[PDB]
Amino acid sequence: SNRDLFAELSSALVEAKQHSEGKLTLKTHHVNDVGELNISPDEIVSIREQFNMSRGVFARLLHTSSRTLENWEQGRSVPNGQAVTLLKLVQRHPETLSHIAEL
Amino acid sequence: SNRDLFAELSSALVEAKQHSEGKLTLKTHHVNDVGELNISPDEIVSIREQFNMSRGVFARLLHTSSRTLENWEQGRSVPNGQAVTLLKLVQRHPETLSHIAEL
Amino acid sequence: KSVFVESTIFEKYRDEYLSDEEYRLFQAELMLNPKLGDVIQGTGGLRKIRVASKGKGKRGGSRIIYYFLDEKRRFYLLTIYGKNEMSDLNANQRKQLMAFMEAWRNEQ
Amino acid sequence: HMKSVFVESTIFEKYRDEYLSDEEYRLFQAELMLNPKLGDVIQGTGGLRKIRVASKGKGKRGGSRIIYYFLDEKRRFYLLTIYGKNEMSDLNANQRKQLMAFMEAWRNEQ
DNA sequence: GCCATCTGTACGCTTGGTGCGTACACTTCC
DNA sequence: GGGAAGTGTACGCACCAAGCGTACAGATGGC
Ligand SMILES: [Mg+2]
Ligand SMILES: [Mg+2]
Ligand SMILES: [Mg+2]
Ligand SMILES: [Mg+2]
Ligand SMILES: [Mg+2]
Ligand SMILES: [Mg+2]
Ligand SMILES: [Mg+2]
Ligand SMILES: [Mg+2]
Ligand SMILES: [Mg+2]
Ligand SMILES: [Mg+2]
Repeated sequence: SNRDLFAELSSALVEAKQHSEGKLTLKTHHVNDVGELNISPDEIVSIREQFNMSRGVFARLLHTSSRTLENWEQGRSVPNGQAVTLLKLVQRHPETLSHIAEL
Repeated sequence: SNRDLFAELSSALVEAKQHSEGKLTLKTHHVNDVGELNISPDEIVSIREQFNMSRGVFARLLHTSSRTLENWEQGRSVPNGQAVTLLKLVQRHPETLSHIAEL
Repeated sequence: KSVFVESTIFEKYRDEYLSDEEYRLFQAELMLNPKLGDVIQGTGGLRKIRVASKGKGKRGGSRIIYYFLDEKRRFYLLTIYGKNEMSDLNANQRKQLMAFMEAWRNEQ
Repeated sequence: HMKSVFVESTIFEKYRDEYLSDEEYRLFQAELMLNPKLGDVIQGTGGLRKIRVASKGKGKRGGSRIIYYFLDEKRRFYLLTIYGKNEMSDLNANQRKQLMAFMEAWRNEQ
């Protein structure tokens, strides 16, 4: 379409100055930076119990060794960072689990 | 009760018998078995290059140490199973990345 | 490597009780463990599973009745319902189902 | 970077959906929060930045441009416009000088 | 048109995960 | 009310990943 760069930049910059002064309302989206994710063994167990799945089935659906998941839930080892990320992804968005199995 | 168990169970088992005989068509969904996920260093680099992201930003959005991601792309270490799973998840559904940062 | 066949009744009602995503995860769960549902006593091997429970959620819940056909890795999904909206199967009904199941197993 | 805010201009709000999906837009905001210097400075404009998106490589052929300004002391991104790569003329020297003067007067005010 | 900045290479090293291999008990279902 | 898997407990052990520190080598971006 017929679209002028300088004209739009001028209109947008006068909107921006007026907004910074507080004389104008514009659509605003915030974003928080990424956080330091961690998880306890009890939290892992509770995640899996929310699905009502045995350890084997849950590990299988998460592409994870069931013996390593055993190590995590008994608290023998601290899960690697990606495991914590994956687990909490599933916890907050459980539909992800089916898609994770689909890979 | 608006619905009597035996009537539905009987109609469903006679449907099942007729489908096993091959005289009837019913809506059918398959699901594939779970796989052994693996990934090469080149595949990791190519995944990240698909996003037009530097190593640092990609690691940050994946809640991952950039030095570890460096280890993977240089082929110094083999990523842990959950890392491969996460990477392939992002590769297959790139919108996941935003949600992974969102946690 | 596993196949699910919906009855017409299941197809008509599944969407009222199960979302599509819940159904996909349900299929994965059952393929991993075909014995997830408890055998209904005296019926020749029909299985019943509650799947609207986040663990021991007995009061709330949807129910599925299914049958696992060893050959072909094939699950027949027979019905879907709300937890307290359905009568039980009496002894004559169970005996009739047991005879039907035995005739199928004999045929195969 | 405790937190960053994106402010859409009316023009940006009006056109963003023609060029960026919501998911693409969400990932774009995350990218910018991580690196507020992601876009290259437009020469002679007092710090306006231009960023290419929707390109995995060979991004000139691929579609769209975003122009923005980052207000450092407020951690605030003003998203000024969005367009296709060959849909809009360029800025001649007088236009750039005028933008530079506007940005300098604004930065001078506070 | 000569600058930090940005973005990658590679190796060594300390700490701990990992994935069993094994022995051993309760329990839910047949 | 028996039997049998079906789940969990915990410990030991070889390999090696994880996450740096550290020294270099180019490639771009800001005037
Ligand atoms: Mg437990
Ligand atoms: Mg618990
Ligand atoms: Mg929970
Ligand atoms: Mg929750
Ligand atoms: Mg490549
Ligand atoms: Mg909009
Ligand atoms: Mg380690
Ligand atoms: Mg360290
Ligand atoms: Mg360091
Ligand atoms: Mg260069």
